[PDB]
Amino acid sequence: PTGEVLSLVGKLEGTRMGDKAQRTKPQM
Amino acid sequence: FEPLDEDWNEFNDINKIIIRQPIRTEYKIAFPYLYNNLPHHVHLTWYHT
Amino acid sequence: SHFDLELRAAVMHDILDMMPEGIKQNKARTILQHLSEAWRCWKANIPWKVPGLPTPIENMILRYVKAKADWWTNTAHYNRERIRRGATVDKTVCKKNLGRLTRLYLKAEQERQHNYLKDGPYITAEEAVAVYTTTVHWLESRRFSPIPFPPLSYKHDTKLLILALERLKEAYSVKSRLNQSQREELGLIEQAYDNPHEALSRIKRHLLTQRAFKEVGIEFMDLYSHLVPVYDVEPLEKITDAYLDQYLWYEADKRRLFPPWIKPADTEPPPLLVYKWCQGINNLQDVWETSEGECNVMLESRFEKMYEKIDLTLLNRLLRLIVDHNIADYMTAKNNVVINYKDMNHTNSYGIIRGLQFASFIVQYYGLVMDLLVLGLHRASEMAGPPQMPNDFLSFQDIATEAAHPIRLFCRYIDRIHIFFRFTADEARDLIQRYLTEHPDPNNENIVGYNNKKCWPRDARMRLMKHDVNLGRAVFWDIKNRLPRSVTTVQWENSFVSVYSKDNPNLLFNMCGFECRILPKCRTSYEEFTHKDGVWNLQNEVTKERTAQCFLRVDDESMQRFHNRVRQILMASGSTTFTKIVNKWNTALIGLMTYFREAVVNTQELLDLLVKCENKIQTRIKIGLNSKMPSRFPPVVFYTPKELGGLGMLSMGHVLIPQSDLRWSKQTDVGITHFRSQLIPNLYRYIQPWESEFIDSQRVWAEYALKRQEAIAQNRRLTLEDLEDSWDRGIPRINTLFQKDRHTLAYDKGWRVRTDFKQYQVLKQNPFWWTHQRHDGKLWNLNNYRTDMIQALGGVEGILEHTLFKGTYFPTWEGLFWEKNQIPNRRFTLWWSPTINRANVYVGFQVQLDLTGIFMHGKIPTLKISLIQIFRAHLWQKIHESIVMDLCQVFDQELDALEIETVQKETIHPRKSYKMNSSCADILLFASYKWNVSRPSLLADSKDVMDSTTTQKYWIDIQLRWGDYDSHDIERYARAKFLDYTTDNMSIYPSPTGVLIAIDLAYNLHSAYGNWFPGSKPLIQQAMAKIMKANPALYVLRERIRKGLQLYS
Amino acid sequence: DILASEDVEGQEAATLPSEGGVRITPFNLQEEMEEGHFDADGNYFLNRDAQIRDSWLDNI
Repeated sequence: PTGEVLSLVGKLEGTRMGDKAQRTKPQM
Repeated sequence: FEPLDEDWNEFNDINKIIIRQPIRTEYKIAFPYLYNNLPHHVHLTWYHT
Repeated sequence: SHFDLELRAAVMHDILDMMPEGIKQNKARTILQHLSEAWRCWKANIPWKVPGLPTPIENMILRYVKAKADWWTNTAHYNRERIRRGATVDKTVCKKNLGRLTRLYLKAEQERQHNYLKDGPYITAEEAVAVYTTTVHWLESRRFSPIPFPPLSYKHDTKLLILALERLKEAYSVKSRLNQSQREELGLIEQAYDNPHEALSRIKRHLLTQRAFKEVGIEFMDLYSHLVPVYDVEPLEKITDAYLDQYLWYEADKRRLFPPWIKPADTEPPPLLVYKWCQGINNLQDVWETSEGECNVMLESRFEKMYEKIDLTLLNRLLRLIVDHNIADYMTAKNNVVINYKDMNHTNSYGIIRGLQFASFIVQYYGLVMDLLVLGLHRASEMAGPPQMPNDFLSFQDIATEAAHPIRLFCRYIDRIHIFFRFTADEARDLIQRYLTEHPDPNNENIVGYNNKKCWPRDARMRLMKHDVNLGRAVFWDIKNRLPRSVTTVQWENSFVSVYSKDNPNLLFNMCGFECRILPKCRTSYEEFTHKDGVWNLQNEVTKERTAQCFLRVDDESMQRFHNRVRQILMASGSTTFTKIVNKWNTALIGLMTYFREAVVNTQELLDLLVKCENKIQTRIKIGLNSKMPSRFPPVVFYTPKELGGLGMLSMGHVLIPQSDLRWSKQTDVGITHFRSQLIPNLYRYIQPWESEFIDSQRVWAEYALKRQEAIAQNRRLTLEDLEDSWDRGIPRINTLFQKDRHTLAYDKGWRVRTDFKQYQVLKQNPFWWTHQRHDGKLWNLNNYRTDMIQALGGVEGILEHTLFKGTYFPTWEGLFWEKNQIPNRRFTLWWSPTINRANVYVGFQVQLDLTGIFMHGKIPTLKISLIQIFRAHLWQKIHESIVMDLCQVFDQELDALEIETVQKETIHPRKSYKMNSSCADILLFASYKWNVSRPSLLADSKDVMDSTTTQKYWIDIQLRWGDYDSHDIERYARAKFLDYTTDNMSIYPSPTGVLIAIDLAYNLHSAYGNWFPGSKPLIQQAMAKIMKANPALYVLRERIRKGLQLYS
Repeated sequence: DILASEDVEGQEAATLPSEGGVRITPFNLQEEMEEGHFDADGNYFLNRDAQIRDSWLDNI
């Protein structure tokens, strides 16, 4: 864990793309 | 050692090739002109005593 | 550059050594003046000629100019070859190389225009009559009414002039400091705002009268791969050109000039174009059935030199059919003007000026003339349909006219064409025979030279069987025959033909930056259905069952342009702030991800490239802080949002927050309490994919249509109550209905191609070229990213431990504010000093500052320049003496309650306040008779059992600390220093019973460890609370820290 | 642009080199201005003329 950002190759199994993406409410 | 990308053709069609025994590296090294494309710097090995 | 200087010295020696002494004394100061003038006149493309010069020395000058010209040209090409491949170089090298290649391209353009003026027109009369009568037959087949001149009051001229002035002022809203020529333009635009009818009269007078124009300036945008011109136009003409642009697009949209195959449209982001093209490939009549030898052909190509090969007279003759003739004369007259670059003037007579306002019309109409040459009049009439009932994009009248001809899908992006053919067996055999009749191939050579897509695997791309290659060559030959080579030219080396047959199970194309591979369900294995991103599932319109899959990738040119953008960001100078680099990275990463939404996940090379560029960006800041490479470095330095003092860097990678960096601490009246609160959230999860965003767009717009149809019949106006579900949704966002500018933006037709052609007018680059926020709404949400970023780092209290916050003595964070977008480097370094200057960041090497107890790990000059300014003029010793004197005044009063007979202030050595090898006592108490002492315990420890070891002398020592993020626990520090200094042969203490009080300045903590006589511990607790609340020297330290950090409340 | 020795507001003396085996920083910016220089914004640039590179001298 010496910094060193890692690649996302193979490190996505249960993570989709649309998940945890929320919309805003209309303001007033 | 460190080293000193081919499209499909009519020639290398795998529907024409009968796969019976897997060709290894020592087959290509023992007979370097029968099983190799581009044999640039190979040497002919001693056959038998 | 020294070799060229030695060559010039050798040339001058060969000149001067031939002449005798009476001429050596003259030509040393005669030749050297015009010797530079000849090279300057060559560089400015001026023909060099001077009277009174002999001919052999003139030939020597010409040989000198020719040799230096060859050296200079090869040097410029080698410098472009160095920076194209990605080799690092100084910025001034690229800045000079851009000017060198600018002058070379200007010398090429001035040569080719004179070659056009010399050789005559390259077009024949018969081809011109052919395309003219073809355009006449097409426009008479559609009953097109020509665009009239706006007579006196069109009653829309005001809104169009407002739109034109808004598009003109859209560029200058970035910076607030401009040049004088730009202030003149803004003054002219404001005078156009002030009096609209006089401006309209000036526009119409320039349309009906003016045919001569001021010179147009040229510059080049410095891309690392491909130079692109930017044109500069006089503003008085630019206002008229913008109004003409607006009026032409608004009239041509109402008169239905452009067929629906011409792209980009105002409805569509280009990935929607790709999705609808895939749906149109899927929904044909039996498109994947190859049981009887049918074939599918996918041609994609580009019209080579479409912008340079437009003859202006032919353009005027083709343009007089659709508008008024004075309008066509004005559009032709602007193209014939002199282009200037700083010394070089040349007139333009062949090819259009692409950087004009109205030029976005000229490319889209002239390319329409290409569609009558390629597609044919009958098939274009079958695709577009009748004028009284036009067809939709990729739609036909019936199924019979759909399948009546092989040319059955067509699309044209601005100069790239995409055609899709369906052949039978006999038609393919006839086309191959017609190809092989004129072009025989006895040696089967048409395999070598076949453009193929290497990004896919070997069994995934096109399999080069001989029949399919011959069919592809025949298709490209049949398309190339239909275009006269004087008008336009297509080339095989820039094209691509994919064939789907019995021997080819999948189809390939490249469109809008997407690499698409279509693969049918019946040509592969079973149902299995493992869900992957970047895999579009294709279904039929009628039966609604699955038929094929679409695989998406990013092409190589997009990744190379992104890597060139990263290399442009890493060209920042040493005086550039860190926040500017992080903002450029954030802009580039959003401009990559929000366009290539669903396809970044499928390609692996781009996922490696993003992580590699992100580590280079972080290394750029790591080297900027300290010269020596750190062994570790915290990500919370980078990924902290800008509100909390961080950089706000976006994340595409796998970074894990290490344990024991999510701990925090807080000291209150009951003591010191510790608290403990993982992966950094990524960007791609916070963005909707295109397919779901398309299906939802169709749903919300169908529900809007039904609600509008219900609201009309009930005499009801739709409000925010009925649409507060369909918010943030639709391709054009539903939110755009709640614009103030509905009647203003409803008159803006053809905005997407204008936004794409802004690149030839504005010197800066344009991310988000494919969209406009007023017309589409907003297409991403990133408040959830910042919320999850603050939540993932351990909360605000977990972040603020790294940030030197508790040295400032603010009770909360919420009432605080920063002094004002960008933070300097000194303030950033002094803010994040507790987490940079640590033992586990710069390993091994540590030193101590002279007058403080600050340990510097490594050496940091940018933090030393702040720690000198904060701790100047012996503030460490003054704080120590102030704490000692205040505690002495505490122990002076309340004398009889503790049975104290004498308090004594020890003679403190002036180096005692910062030496840390040993210590000495500071305040000595004498017992009146005897004192019972307890075991050595903490300041907050209440379980005290006192021994019988009665002593008389008591000692109090005061220690200071300047800690870091991992070593700031003051209790264990005071205990370790007590057990060290009471058990060593170097420290001196007159009494075996005492106490040590430790105060950490970097977090303002205090504790005590040692022996306790009765009544001493609550007195010392209340006294140290009173000192830490009310010491004036600590207040001087705190106000100096708040002055240095520029943090106020 | 470059910072002079008057724009430091509070340099002091250089009394002792070390104590207890710990090297003492001399509290002044003299050696940093000898090795490199400052800009107006407080960043530091280092001179890079060390040709022989003397692999024992770098880490003593």
